[PDB]
Amino acid sequence: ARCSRKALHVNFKDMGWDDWIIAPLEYEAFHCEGLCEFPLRSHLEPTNHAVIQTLMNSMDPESTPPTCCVPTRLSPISILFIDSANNVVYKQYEDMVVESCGCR
Amino acid sequence: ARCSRKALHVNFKDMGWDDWIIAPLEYEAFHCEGLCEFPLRSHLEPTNHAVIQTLMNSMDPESTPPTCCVPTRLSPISILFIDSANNVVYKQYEDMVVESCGCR
Amino acid sequence: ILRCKCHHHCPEDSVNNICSTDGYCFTMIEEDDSGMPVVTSGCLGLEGSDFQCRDTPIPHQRRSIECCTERNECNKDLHPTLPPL
Amino acid sequence: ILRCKCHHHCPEDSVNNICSTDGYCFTMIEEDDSGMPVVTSGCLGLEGSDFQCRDTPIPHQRRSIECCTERNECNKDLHPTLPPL
Repeated sequence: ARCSRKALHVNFKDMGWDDWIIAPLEYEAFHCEGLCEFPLRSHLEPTNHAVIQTLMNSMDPESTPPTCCVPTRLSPISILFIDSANNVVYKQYEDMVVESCGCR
Repeated sequence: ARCSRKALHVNFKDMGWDDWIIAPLEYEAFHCEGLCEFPLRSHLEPTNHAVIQTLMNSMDPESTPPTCCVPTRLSPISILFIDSANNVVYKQYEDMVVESCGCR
Repeated sequence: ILRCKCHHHCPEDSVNNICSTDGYCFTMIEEDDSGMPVVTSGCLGLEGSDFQCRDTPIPHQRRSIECCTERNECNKDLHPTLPPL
Repeated sequence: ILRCKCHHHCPEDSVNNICSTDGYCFTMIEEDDSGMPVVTSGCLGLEGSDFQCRDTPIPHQRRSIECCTERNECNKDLHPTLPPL
């Protein structure tokens, strides 16, 4: 399976954070996972470096591992929570949800 | 070994590209490699997402793999080369050298 | 904005065996451990293409790739051949 | 720009067991498979810190972390304790 976005269901209650987080207690974060193989296709938006490393790995897997499938665009979510002063706070957290994956 | 920048020596002659590339025939590209483990330290500049995924992996390694050590800043190099029309071209290629690594 | 064919390996943000790119269409031929020519095709982006649109010899693998931008689906008419022994 | 101690795990763009950050100093205690308290300390960045500066129970691991920003090296005076059985 080639590098792509797969599901990551986050349950905050499962993390024990239902004591500060009010809402939401679940959300879809997604993860990237998969092979990064030559040639690195357009949707994977490789850097020059990823291409070189990919070539090098396959000609000498000792010199360097293959490149990695990781998020390349992310979007935020807001969380309603209790802070240490006991204020209720509604805050946008950046970089919370995988929108696209690629080889880096 | 924690996620960090390691050496990647690129030899273009070794790649067979000495037929279009004049100079340089070698350069230092570096690669990232290493564990991304809780907590993700400041120099690794994690996203919110990397932190969540790191937590999730270690509590359920089936749901998602750990996050990946990948370049987070890159710098260019220029290459002098022959093009298909037989022009000699000196060109800056972006994203050629790993300047810093991090967990994504 | 160039459209290309894929058949082996082709993305699910793009149905009908067509992908769009700002770079190049490619066709590649590869000798799977079996040793039958396995050909693939798709889209390569602009960044990295100087390095991807040419062959680099890999041990224990026979592979050749070619790229094109002359027209939509120009890669249908690319026929790369394997490097000889 | 806050300075912090590290002793276990501490970066080589930063000598003398001191790291600099825009976030938080942290100390963590962890039960290595041995089962001896193994304590570490360092710098956490600003992004992600709401999530890192609190404990999440992991199976087969005992771990606790605390963070601080009150002063340079404030983490010397953090003494996290392991979660009871």
